[PDB]
Amino acid sequence: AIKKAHIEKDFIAFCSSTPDNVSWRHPTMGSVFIGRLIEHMQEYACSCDVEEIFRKVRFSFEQPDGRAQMPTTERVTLTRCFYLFPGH
Amino acid sequence: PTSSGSEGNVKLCSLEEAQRIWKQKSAEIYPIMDKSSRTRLALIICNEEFDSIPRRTGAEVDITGMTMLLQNLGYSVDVKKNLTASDMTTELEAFAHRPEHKTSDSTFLVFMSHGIREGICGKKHSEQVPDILQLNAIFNMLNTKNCPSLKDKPKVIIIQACRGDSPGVVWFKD
Ligand SMILES: CC(C)(C)[C@H](NC(=O)c1ccc(N)c(Cl)c1)C(=O)N1CCC[C@H]1C(=O)N[C@H](C=O)CC(=O)O
Repeated sequence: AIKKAHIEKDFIAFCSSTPDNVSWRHPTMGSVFIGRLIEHMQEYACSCDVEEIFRKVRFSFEQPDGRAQMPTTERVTLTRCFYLFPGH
Repeated sequence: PTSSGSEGNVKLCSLEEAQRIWKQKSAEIYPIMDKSSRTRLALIICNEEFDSIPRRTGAEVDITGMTMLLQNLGYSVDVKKNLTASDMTTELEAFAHRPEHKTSDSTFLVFMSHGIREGICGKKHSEQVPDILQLNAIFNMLNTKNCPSLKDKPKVIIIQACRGDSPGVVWFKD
């Protein structure tokens, strides 16, 4: 028998800046957002769900530094917490 | 405490803390498939060398870091480089068709390129002839209609790209 499912569900997108605005990349050290996301995933994947980790990344950008940017999560249809349970 | 394992520098979730999390709001956590049999996939699309846009030097550091991180988290990582928007669409449709998603619990997609307000720049982009991939197309290609194998499973999209030319700041008096 056929059943209906939501056509769009269980998505989260995380962008490196807010609309209209630049993101920064260091020519030898890589993109600031990417490096910060990796650090936060490494530190917090064990204890926080992905939405909370993205919030912490956002918080880490909160004070500008001459190269300001604010990561933005977009189009979120996660219905549950996504824990990565690193090691399992 | 060693980074020698498959998880590298990612701090591990102890099975103490795991069942602590898994019992506090179990009805509201995405289920994880058995580690011995699951086939998680991730896709990284990175454009560093462009026909008419300056090269994104440092991009290789981003590729290395995200590839190792996603592997550390349990994903088999496909890395594709210097694609047009059409090439990106073709790669995403192929990724949506991968049989491993059936025996996976989740996926990550990472896009790293120049960007404008409208979306992500393909290899051949110029303001004369734009070569843009919209975020809306990415969602459509991975949704339940076009990627039924990922129905009910978290799909995480990471985008490193400018969204315009503005500095993102305003002055205020201290
Ligand atoms: C790489 C660069 C020399 C061009 C420059 N970076 C620095 O001047 C710098 C100097 C010291 C530092 N500690 C850090 Cl962190 C950075 C930079 O990034 N930009 C210049 C303006 C907009 C923005 C940019 O090009 N955004 C791309 C948008 O599409 C995002 C992408 O390509 O990923």
